Amino acid sequence: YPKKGLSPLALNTMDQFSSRLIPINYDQLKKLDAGKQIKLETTQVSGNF
Amino acid sequence: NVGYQNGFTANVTTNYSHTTDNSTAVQDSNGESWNTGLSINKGESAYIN
Repeated sequence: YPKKGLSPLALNTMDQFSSRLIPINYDQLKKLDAGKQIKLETTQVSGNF
Repeated sequence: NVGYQNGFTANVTTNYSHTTDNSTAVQDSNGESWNTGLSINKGESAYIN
């Protein structure tokens, strides 16, 4: 959606329409201190043709 | 460069953004730098309009 050669989007920037940012506790941070990476998942999209 | 060795007579870029993308050029500089009229330390901020 930002094409090849352009800048990426932001996620939950501090604005009028936003949300609380996402917290990590200590134990998940210590697991992130190992080689365990974050998986992004998409449930379903709603679109038109 | 100087020569081309064959009938190309054109050059290829590394970035091909369209004309919807422009880089605005500052002018009337006069040597007077950006941190001169306004005092910014190592960890301060400055807002844009």
